[PDB]
Order: sequence, then structure tokens, then C-alpha cells
Amino acid sequence: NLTPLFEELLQQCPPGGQNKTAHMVSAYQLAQGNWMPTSCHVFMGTISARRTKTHPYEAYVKLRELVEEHKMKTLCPGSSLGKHNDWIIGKIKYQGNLRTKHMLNPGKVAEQLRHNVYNKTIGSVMTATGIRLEKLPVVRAQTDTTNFHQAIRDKIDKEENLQTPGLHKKLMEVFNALKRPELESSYDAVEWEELERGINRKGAAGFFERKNIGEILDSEKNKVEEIIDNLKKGRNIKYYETAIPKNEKRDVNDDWTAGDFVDEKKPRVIQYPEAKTRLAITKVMYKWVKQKPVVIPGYEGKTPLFQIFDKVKKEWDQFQNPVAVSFDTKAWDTQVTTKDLELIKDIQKYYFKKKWHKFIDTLTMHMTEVPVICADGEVYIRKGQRGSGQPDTSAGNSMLNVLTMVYAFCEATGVPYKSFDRVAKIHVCGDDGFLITERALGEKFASKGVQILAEAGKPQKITEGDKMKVAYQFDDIEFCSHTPIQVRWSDNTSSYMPGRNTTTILAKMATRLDTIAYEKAVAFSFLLMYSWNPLIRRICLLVLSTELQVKPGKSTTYYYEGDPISAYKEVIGHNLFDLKRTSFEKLAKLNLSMSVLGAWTRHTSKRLLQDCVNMGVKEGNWLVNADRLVSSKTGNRYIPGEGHTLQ
Repeated sequence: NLTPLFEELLQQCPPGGQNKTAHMVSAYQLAQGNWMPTSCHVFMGTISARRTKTHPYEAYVKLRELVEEHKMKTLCPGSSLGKHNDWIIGKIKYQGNLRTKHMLNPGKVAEQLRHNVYNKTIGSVMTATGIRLEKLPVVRAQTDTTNFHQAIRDKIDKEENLQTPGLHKKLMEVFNALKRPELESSYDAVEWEELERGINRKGAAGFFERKNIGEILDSEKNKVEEIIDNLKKGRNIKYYETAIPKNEKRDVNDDWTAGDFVDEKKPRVIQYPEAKTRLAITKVMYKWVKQKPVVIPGYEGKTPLFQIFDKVKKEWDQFQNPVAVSFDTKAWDTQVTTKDLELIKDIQKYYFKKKWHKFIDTLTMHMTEVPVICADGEVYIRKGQRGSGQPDTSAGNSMLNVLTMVYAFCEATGVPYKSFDRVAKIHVCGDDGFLITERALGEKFASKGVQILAEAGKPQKITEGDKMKVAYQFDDIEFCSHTPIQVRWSDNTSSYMPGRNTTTILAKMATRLDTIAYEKAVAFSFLLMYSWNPLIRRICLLVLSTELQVKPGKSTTYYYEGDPISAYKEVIGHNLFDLKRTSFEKLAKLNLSMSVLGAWTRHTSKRLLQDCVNMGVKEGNWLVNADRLVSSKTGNRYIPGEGHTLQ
């Protein structure tokens, strides 16, 4: 009866190792009585206990006392600064004002010297149909400096999470089972041309950096190569990261993205090393941080969003009663421990050539304890954790996440590490992800996994009944802020597309953070993902019919060469005209938020179709005739030119 209070309390106990020297009892076992707790040091949901005719309520109180005693005996151990970073001291000009409780705020340096706006064409397309933009949810809002200081105190300002003893030994036991020995010690850095190929010249400037990436590349490339050598030999350098709030002017991505969802998952606190330091890290570790080739099992950072759910359902279909168990770690970046970072270090040393291990052993040391500069000049010393702007973020988090989840899953079920790829499939993109396995294993892992994942220091989001999110049918999987939605093509074949709430799609489509060429690029980018949504599909076509003489802009996720309907068929595998049905039920779910907020009218759907037909019945070759129902209504079809989709 009193069993849950033990389970909730067990999520607060310090991680311990196997203690065979005493009796280790379960949370349900404690609720049965005749058991008095002997230590709040917990291991796999068990604690050392003695049998002594106890009342349950007493056992909890002794545990509450055991835990409270330790909490007031293991708080403020103390923050220390590493010598290799002493150089930052000489830069303080004023006293510190962060009022941090767990990390040093040694002072402030001297300072140096964006709005949410609507896309004029798209927005005029929506409004003309009765969509009320004001009713759409806010997206990509910025935050004030006072919330920023409190945000850092709220989420960053935390000591490293305690982890189970010897864990990283076990995590290496898992990695050895999925190493790719045909590549051991085979990675080398790439040359300047390969690095500059896929790069944004507008890469974010450091706090002490004046020039962007494109400027740093065009003129100070020699400076970057100097950084590498000092690291190549194990020499300290001026490592610092700049802290700005998400959607500040310098929240700019160095590398390509798969969609707007990546920006949505960025923490409230963006932390990145200098443009020059990022370039040095990227030129050296290119094959890792960009996962070329992919050696992280189930890493979907390169999988385009329109492929992922087709790719997964092919795995889904091979199980007897599959479930998908979601990973939902609370603010992952703040939970990377120092010991976790050397686990990636020891892994990066595995795949890199012998001539770079000193580089890695050194750069890890800096990342063990990083000096960070706020936008306003306040300086704090972060104990470990992952900076969202580091080049190793997605690569390092992803490989970190798989090992951690496999450990939690395998130890929860009894499945041996070497047998995993046989009884389960996993897919991750940074901290977000899930695993597929049989309902038996999935329900077992989902119930015990929350506590185990607390013992490894990756606490999950508080959920109902302390159980991980379990998907029992395919299109309930949630991944990368999207979810599978079925479509049936004209040839009676089925595929899945990335589904998402209609409200969210409209908002992210109608806005930007501070031209008509751009809006056609957005229209195409959204069309590749959301052609299942008849509202979006037709809005997108209308924008594409707008001033056909203009070429599409190239600043966003995708753009097209030539006729766009061809580009759709090139990557999707079917012509847009072949979309005959969108999954009936799932569309109802995703459109509900539209009616919840009242963002549309009872005739909005019809007014949009009727708006598209008006442009479509006129004689000639019109984009809107790609829509099967529009073409069914106009009697004419769209005949595509040549087309190609490019990033």
C-alpha cells in the first residue's frame, strides 16, 4: 500500500554499488514490513537493510532521516578552478553578481559593442482564408536578461550528478559490443576545402571574437591552425564559452540542420566556444562530430525528416507485439558528468589515429571544467555539463545516450549487452529518442528504467506512475517533435510522413526572426514534410504559384532547382498528384489544436480549396493542379518540368 512513497523516495537516494555484505531489499519489500533501512546508498532500486519487526511507516521515516542527513552533509562540497584556466582571472573588471550557489562566480568583464516578424506573402495567403494568426501559438520568442541570470541559477548552477559506482566500466563494456574495429585508429583530420564545404559563413562570434566564421576563415585561418598545434602537444589554450539566451542574435548554427525542430530543442542557455576554437575542433574531429561515417548505432542526425518514419516502420513490422519506449531525460545538457565526458574521450581516442590522442586528452581537460562568459559580462565556472554550441554536442550526446539507455535497458531486463541488436532496435538524435522491442521487454524496461536512469544520473521527466512513455501503436511514437502519420498513395501503397500539430506548423511557417524568394523556399521546405496536411499542402502550392519568374531563396532547410513538383517526386518517391488519402484518424488528432485555439473557421478549409481552384481552372500549366482534389475539380493537371531537391 505504501509502496509508491518508497519508489518516489528511491529516486532521491545517492547511487551506490553492489553491497553483498548486507541484505538488499526492494521498494515493495519495504512496504511489507519487518525491514528497517540501514543505508540510503541505493543500487538498482535496492538498499542495504536489516530484518527487525518494523512498521512500514517507520521504515520510510528512517529512510527520510537517512536521506535528509546525507543531503545536509553532502551539499556545498566546494567549487575549484583548474590552473589551466587561470588566465581568465586577469580579465575581471568588476565583482560578480550571479549569486550562484554551486559554481564560482568570480566577477564580470567589460562589455563590448531580433524580433518576431511575419512572412508577408504566406501570412497574406493564410489570412485570406480566415486563419486568425493572432490565435496561433507564440514561437521563437526571446527572453530578458533577468530571466537569463535566473535561468542559469535554475538549470546550469548544479553540481555534477552522482552516478553508480563503476558505471563507466560497464558503459565501456557496452561500447566494445558495438565498436567498428574495421575503423579503429583510422580517423584523420580533413583539409580546409572539405571543412568549408558545408559551413555557414555567419557562424557565431565568440565574446572576445570580432569576426564571424566567414571573416575568420577568409583572413585568420593561420590563427586556427595555431590552436590545433598547442592542443596537438597537450598545451593549454584560452578555452572559454559564451553564454547567450536562446534566440539571441548569436544563436547561429555552424552546420546544417534537418529542420526547425532542432532549434526548438535548444536549451534556454546557449553556450558555445569561439568561432576560431570551434573551427579548430571541427577541422580536427570532422569525421566524428559530423558522423562521417556513422558509427553511432541508431544515430539519425543525417536521416532527412521525410525518411525517418518509413525507415523505422520497416523495423517496427518485424516484431510480435512491438512497443516504443521513449527517452525523456530532464534537460540532458545539464546532466553530462565529467566522467561521462572522458567516456566519450576514451571512445574518440578509439576511432582517431594515434597522432591525435594528445589533442583529445587535452581538450577533454578543458571541457572537464569550462569558463563561461555571459552576454552582460558575468563569468561562471561550469562543472562539467554539455555546452549546446560545442561541435561535439550532437555526436557526443548521441553516442552517450545510446550507451546509457542500453545499460539501463539491459540491466533492467537481464538481456546481455552482446545480444541487444537481436532483441531491440534503438534510434536517437541527441537526447531525444526511443527504443523498439517486444511488449514484454518494453513494459519491463519502462517500469524499472526510471530508477535505473536516476542511478546513472540521467533523470527522466516526471510522468504518471514513474514509468517511461510507452508507445503501443506505431503512430504514437514521438520523435524530433514529429510523429508518424500514414498516407495511402493512388497506387494503393502506404508510407509514413512526419506528422505534427497543424497549429505548430502554421506558426513556424508564418514567422521568422528578422523577401518573396525566401517565402517560396519555406513553402517548398514545408511541402516536403507536410504534404499530408491538405491545409498546408494547398497554402504551400499557392505561395509557389506566386511570381513564378523568381528563383527560390537558398537560406533555409531546402530549396529547389527547376520545377518544384519534380523535386517532390525525386525525394519522396511519388508525385504530389498521387496523394489520394491522408490517415483519417491521425489527421483528426493533429488538427484538434486548430479548433482548440480557434485559429480557423468552419469554412476555412473550403475557402482555401476554392481559393486554389480559382487560380487552377484557368488555362495552362498551374502548380495548384498538383493537388489531386484541385485537379479533380479543375479538370486540368500539372505537368512538371525537371526538378531537384538540394540542401
